[PDB]
Amino acid sequence: MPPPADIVKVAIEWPGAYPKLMEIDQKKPLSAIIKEVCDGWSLANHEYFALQHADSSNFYITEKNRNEIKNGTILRLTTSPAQNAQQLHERIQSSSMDAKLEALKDLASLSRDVTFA
Amino acid sequence: MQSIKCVVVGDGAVGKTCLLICYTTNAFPKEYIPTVFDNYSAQSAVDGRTVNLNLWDTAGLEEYDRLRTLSYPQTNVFVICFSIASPPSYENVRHKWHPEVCHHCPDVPILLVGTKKDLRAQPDTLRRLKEQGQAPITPQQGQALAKQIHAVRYLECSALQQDGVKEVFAEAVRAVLNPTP
Ligand SMILES: Nc1nc2c(ncn2[C@@H]2O[C@H](COP(=O)(O)OP(=O)(O)OP(=O)(O)O)[C@@H](O)[C@H]2O)c(=O)[nH]1
Ligand SMILES: [Mg+2]
Repeated sequence: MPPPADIVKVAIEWPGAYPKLMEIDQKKPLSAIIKEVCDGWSLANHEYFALQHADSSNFYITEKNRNEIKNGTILRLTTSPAQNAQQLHERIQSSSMDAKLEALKDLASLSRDVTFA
Repeated sequence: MQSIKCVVVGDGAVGKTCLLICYTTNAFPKEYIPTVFDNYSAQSAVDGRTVNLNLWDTAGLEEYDRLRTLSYPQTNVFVICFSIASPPSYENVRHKWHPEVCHHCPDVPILLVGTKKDLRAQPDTLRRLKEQGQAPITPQQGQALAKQIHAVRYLECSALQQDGVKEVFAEAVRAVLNPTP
């Protein structure tokens, strides 16, 4: 029954964002944590970004995968899995070539993400 | 209000976070703090001048060195905490701590802190170190580190006795407010 350590001192990043380390509580809905992170990086439009582990996963933090936020695991905020999916419709089907190739290596790396899937 | 990013560096099990939690939160951590790194803020006065401290409790691990070296930028004073009970932590300050804080911040002032000055005389620490073939860091030894690695001052603290804690961090601040010559 009892919850794990919710108060967790984790790094929170966004590609290009210098991490700021707080005592994040995991109980509140992830919309609020993403909200505070995004406002910290001056980001509105919270639903279009989802945190992700800076682990080798690159897997986006939804409610399914935030019990993997352990002390010291860097959080790397980035586009939410739906936004990554739309990005991929436009940069996987398009007529650009290098963009398709790199975006498709991204899509291959990201297919393992059930949250993105 | 003037802030100083005082990234407190120093090995594991030597007393960074003990000194900080005795300073920012005024408690002596019972057990070796599992540290990645933290952000605090207190209200301290330095030789009659009150100052703001936004502090950083960096890790002593070899593992998250990339994150701790991300912390070194924006730092204005480097507090290196090494155990007097464990002068191998002093040797690590000589090999990695001061060198890495300087490679990430050259000429940015460094305080040198000898944690556990209360153990230079405690029987357990002396007997343990003599059984380890080393002696607790004498103030001359830490001062030799300070002269060698250009520390602004070599202080000593005892978070167990709450010794020098506020003094340690005020000196860290005045390493920047009043640059040492
Ligand atoms: N007796 C005594 N022990 C101390 C003192 N300061 C630290 N310690 C011991 O050091 C251990 C670890 O505390 P810290 O020195 O803060 O650990 P740290 O330097 O922050 O290193 P990390 O937390 O791993 O990043 C504690 O369990 C204490 O037993 C002190 O002033 N007196
Ligand atoms: Mg520490």
